[PDB]
Amino acid sequence: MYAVYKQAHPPTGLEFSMYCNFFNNSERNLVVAGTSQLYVYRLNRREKLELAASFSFFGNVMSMASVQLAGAKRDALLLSFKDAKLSVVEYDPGTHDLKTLSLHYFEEPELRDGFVQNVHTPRVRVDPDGRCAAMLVYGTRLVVLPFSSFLPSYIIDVRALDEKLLNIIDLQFLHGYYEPTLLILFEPNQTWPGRVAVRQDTCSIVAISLNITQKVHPVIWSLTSLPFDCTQALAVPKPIGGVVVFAVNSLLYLNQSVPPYGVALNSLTTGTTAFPLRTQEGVRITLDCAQATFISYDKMVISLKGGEIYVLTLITDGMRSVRAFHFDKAAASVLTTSMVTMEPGYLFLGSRLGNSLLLKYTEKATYSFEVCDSILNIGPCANAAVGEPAFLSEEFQNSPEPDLEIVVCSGHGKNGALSVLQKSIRPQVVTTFELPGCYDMWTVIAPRRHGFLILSREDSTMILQTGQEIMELDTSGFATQGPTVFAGNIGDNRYIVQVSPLGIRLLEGVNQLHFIPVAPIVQCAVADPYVVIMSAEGHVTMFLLKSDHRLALHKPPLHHQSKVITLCLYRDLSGMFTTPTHWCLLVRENGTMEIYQLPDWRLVFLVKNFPVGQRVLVDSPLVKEVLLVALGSRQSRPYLLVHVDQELLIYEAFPHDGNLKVRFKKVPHNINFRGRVARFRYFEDIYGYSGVFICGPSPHWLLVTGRGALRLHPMAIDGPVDSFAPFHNVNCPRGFLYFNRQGELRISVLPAYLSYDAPWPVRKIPLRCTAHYVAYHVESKVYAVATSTNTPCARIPRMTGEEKEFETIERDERYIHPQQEAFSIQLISPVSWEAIPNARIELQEWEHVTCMKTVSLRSEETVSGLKGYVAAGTCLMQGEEVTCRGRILIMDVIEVVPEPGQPLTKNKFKVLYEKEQKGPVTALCHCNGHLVSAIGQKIFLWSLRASELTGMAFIDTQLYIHQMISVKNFILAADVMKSISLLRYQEESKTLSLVSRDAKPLEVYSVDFMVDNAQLGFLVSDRDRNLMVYMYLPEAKESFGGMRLLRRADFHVGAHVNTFWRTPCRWENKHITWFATLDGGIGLLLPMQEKTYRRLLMLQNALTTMLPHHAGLNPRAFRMLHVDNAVRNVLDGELLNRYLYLSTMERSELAKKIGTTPDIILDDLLETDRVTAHF
Amino acid sequence: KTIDYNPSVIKYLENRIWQRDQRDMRAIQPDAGYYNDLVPPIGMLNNPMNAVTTKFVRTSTNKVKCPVFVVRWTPEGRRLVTGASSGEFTLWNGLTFNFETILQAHDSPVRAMTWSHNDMWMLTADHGGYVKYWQSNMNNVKMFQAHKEAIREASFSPTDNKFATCSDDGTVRIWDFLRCHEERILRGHGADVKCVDWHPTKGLVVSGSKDSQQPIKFWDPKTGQSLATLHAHKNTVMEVKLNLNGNWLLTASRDHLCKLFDIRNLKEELQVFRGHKKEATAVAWHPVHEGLFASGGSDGSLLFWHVGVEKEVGGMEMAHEGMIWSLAWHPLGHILCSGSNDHTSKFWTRNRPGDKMRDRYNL
Repeated sequence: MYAVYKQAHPPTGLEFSMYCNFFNNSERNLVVAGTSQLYVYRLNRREKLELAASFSFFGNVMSMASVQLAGAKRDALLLSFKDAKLSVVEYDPGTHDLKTLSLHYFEEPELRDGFVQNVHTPRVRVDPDGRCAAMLVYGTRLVVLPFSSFLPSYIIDVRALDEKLLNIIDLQFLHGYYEPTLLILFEPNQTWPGRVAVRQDTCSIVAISLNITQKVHPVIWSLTSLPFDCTQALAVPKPIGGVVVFAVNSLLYLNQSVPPYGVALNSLTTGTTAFPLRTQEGVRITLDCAQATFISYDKMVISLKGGEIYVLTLITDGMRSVRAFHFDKAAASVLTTSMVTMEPGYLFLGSRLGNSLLLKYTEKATYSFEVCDSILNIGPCANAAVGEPAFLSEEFQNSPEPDLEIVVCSGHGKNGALSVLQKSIRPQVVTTFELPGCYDMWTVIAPRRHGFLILSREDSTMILQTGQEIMELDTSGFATQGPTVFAGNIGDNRYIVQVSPLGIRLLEGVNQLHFIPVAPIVQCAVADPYVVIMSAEGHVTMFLLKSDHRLALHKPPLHHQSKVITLCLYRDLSGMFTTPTHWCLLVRENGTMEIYQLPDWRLVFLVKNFPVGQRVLVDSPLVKEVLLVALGSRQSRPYLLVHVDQELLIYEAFPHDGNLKVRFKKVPHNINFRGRVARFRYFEDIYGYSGVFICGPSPHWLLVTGRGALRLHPMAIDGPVDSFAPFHNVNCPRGFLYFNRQGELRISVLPAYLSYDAPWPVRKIPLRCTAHYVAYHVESKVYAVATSTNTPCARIPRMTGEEKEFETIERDERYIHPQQEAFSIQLISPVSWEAIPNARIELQEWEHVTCMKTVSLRSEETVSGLKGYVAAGTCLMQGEEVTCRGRILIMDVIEVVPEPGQPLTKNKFKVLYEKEQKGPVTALCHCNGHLVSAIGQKIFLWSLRASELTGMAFIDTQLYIHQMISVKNFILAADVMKSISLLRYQEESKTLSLVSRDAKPLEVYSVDFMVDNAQLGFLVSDRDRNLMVYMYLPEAKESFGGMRLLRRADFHVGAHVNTFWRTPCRWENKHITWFATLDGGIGLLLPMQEKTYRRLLMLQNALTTMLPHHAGLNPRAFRMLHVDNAVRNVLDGELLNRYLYLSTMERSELAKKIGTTPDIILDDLLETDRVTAHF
Repeated sequence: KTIDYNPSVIKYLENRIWQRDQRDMRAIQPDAGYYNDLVPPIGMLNNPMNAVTTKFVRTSTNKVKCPVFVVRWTPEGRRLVTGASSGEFTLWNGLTFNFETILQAHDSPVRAMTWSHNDMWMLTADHGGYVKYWQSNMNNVKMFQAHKEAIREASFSPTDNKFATCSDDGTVRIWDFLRCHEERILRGHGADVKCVDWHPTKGLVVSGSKDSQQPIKFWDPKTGQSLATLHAHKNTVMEVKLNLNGNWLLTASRDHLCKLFDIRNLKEELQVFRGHKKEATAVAWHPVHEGLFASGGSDGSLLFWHVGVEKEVGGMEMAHEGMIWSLAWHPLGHILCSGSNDHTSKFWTRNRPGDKMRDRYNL
């Protein structure tokens, strides 16, 4: 009933891309966009696309274009959304968010022409000259936007124009053309590939000339005779003009004065196309899903299907006409969904499936390709299984929670891969100790490798020597007669400085250089040849290296209006602080922040209310700790990390015009909090990674690589962490070093198999073949993966009534072959993720795997009930004229003696059962040791004997059951169209029954079980980007008696869902039902009580109205059921997360408008973040 | 022979994953080697002609050779039941069309036949006036008499509670389901009424006629009030159907025409459908492709239409012998059936890629 949907992984996989101004007219930016999320990329020089701004939308971007308005200093964006929504937005300076200029709601019942079901996506096009912009609405209406700086739009009825266009394969604006001429591909008589005897070819082109002022539309240059299968059209640029029209088999160039020139590509235009086509020599290929763009003029780079890249050269004569075409075979790449030229020589290849990457091309007319840094992508997650990691250390083995990570079949085709995803970092502990009484810690470098480990007790000071064998130091140096507040290197890892409350001891090694005595000290900062020392009463003293190496006192000239609470120091290796330069940060107790220039001592930056959390700061309670650090390539972008009233809130920095030309922007979180010890501990080069470790009740690794993307990684194993230090040794590599709450020092190294640059730490495992399914086998601890391969088809099965007869395909040598898929079942080892050799079940010639699950049949061999087999249902696709029959394949992993030299070969499949069934096998399950198979319209529940399956009980179900699950003798089933038939198997009598079903027809991807204390929900994802929970309620009267199900919660997720997990709680008995969305991300459903629900439903109705959302959108109407009667009961936890982002000056205003204190809602929201910290 | 929908759906489920839309789909290329790449309707949703069936499969004929009137699919698609003039239900198989069984239902020619919204019941009428309920295992359930004159068309409410039977005495009587109770009679129609369709949401009853003065009457099920009169044809509206979306009224009459009507706007008129050289007497909408429908004829013409195109998409002239009474698509839109006016019944499935249409039909 009552639940909440949270997003754990942000969705990856880019659909759209362009190269326009975003920040300023001076530089250019790659602007890519995926499912409801916008990314802006700069480019540093190897070249590595650096992230600059990431933006989260409450919609599903359906088109994107950019046109630069006159007078503006930037370039706007035109974001097309679902159910006809255009939104002109711009980047904003000042506040770093992106501003919204215009909204245009075009959803009208009289525009859809009676068509309820919307098939066509809205398409935005803009002029090359930047005169007007156009949107194709619903496949019929054209909206024209003339170029406050806007002009009011007008809708063109296309079927009211000439020639009765009636369709829209593609539409572009042409070049030249003082009036903004719009070209339109269409089909007046639409036809279908596979029916070409009665409709040979019908595609046409109308180039319409738009008058803005007169609002009349004359048709010029109609063609009418194009081939039947034309995909996208491309506007040829200005010095040549015209248009190239990609067909599936042919390629055309079209111009208004030149006669039509068109060539065929593969010999398939024999009996289908009567358009006059030549024969392109050399070339042999098909353009059916191709993405292409122009290098400056007369050169076009085409990314085909199969990832292959060609460079088409338009051979130009003296008349600026086209003689012929030239095709060359350049390097192959990722299966793209986009294509963009960047400046001169750089190409971007945006792809949903596969890693979208950056190319470099130079001449060699003929080009060669070099691959720059790619963007990591979790692709279309088809099936994913929850497994257990292998090398978790023995120090952490006694943790009470389960320790588990997920394995995701991502990508498709040549980019097919397994993705091993994981939340919080599990460190490898190589050496542990027990050192009681000491709480602070430091590691300094004494002459790369860390020399001294310095511990501060309450009474004395421990010093440890590192090296070959780490051992406690006994000699003079650091004063062990008291505690030490902080110890750090000065200079460049040459001279060591510690500070006790009494004085500031220098040190060069084993020998103290000199001593300088200074209210009790609390903290000091010694970063970058300047040492600033602060006592408890608010006194501040500064030191400095003076080589003649002796530090002199230079107390800052300050006029204290209130007491200084905390400090920080920072300098600019690659700095934006303009007006290596040193900066002092100082926070007073009145509530202000004051950034100081450090060699002199003048006020540069001033915030009136530094506590609270105001979202964007500008110049002119009880702050604990404040740290400015730089993170990224060459220490480029700085971050402000503060500690205010048990609440972490961190700030970025961005340039904005005698003061600092910077302002600070707040970024969201998932982290919560519940002498002076430092909690914000900056580390450089731990496993090559620079960043911050954040100590507290929930530790979090803060990482920024050269990508520039902020990465927060928790660490939930081994409890809360008191202190931390970077550590580099001989027997320990580049690593780290922390205390436990129970007082155990742990030498540690990060595990090397993961990659922490991604939002979750993930190891991407390339298969170079399409991963369909994956199944963790609990016994013997391996993964079973069904994969494919693309082989050319050569035979055609026929059914003559007596036997099967294959027909050999015999065509010309200039002919492309159809794709036959041969499936095989891999076996992946979690120890090292290489596939296990000599363990592969290869299927038949035409056979396709429809399902793989880990099915626990019952056996009298084990002392438990179950064994946990791997069962695969699979059938043969040989065309519609051949009867489809299937085969149930039950496999078990058996440990054998290993082959010498190969320790991974101890595991191997043994097939218990392989028999061809009577019909197709579509889905498999398990019910108390019974295998539940769905053949045709029947759902047999087999039973496993010694060697064979024996049937017990079936029913007659609906059309094509493709998903089934079951929980304690109750099966749920999922049709393509009838969507639900939940079953029940009585034990004693061998009978299976139908309890209830969804009476409405509905498309279904996959099903799940929402679990509460007593309420068992039936979660369904449904092809329309929704989620819905059906319950079986016989006492209710709006359902019929025990026959009809009722949906109780409706929620429009942005993306498709195939996978479903259940994890326990950490919420007496309610399971979290996880899912990984098909457009990249991973989501949650957490059931709640009604009392906690309606305090937050009053919050969401306040958060929807009173906040300026991105692209002027409605967060309510986006999360309303379908399309884009509804019974909504799922909260938007991505909108409730913007309650945490508000300042607690503004947090209390919404709490008074809904009638509570802000401290209750923070108790309500942060329990959701605490219990969902699995994986 | 066979037409198995299983390799199309599995190819759709493997293409379900990595396809964002239909604009991402790899195009089926017209050769006999691209047979695996066919997906059903619901997959290749735009490009509605798809599934415009004109490939012949089999002519399912009985031994007794009686002319058939109503043919409808079982809603799980397992089997075609067929109503003939001798009151016999001949159940035809759904993939290998050979034979399943012959019932004997009525003592009259079987006129109307409809299945429930769920898989539970099947309403069947006859030329005598009796209305029987039928379980999914084809067991006879309680019977009664609805009309004194032959019942020509039936159809029930958007729930299993209430049906309406129209007959040749001119009355459209609205019935309860469980109690078999005659709720009220819809009189004032002018002459004998031959078609009735309930609205899928709003609760309307739209009736045709043979009378030219009152050809189409919108009715109310809750009251007895005639909602709106809509004279639209010259003579004898044969069939009246409604989309599953509920916006459109499609009408077939004896004046060689089919007309679309918007029930929200009865003053104006949407497009008309010529080309039937004889009367159009069997209109049947397509279940998954809203805005296209099949249309039969009395000379045997089979024509396929689409909303927005002035001409027809494609079809068959003088192919099917005799009349055509009724058509029923499979719950997946791949195969179509028809009740011929002779003593046969022909099955039509979409054209394969790469074949040349050189047979007796089409070309």
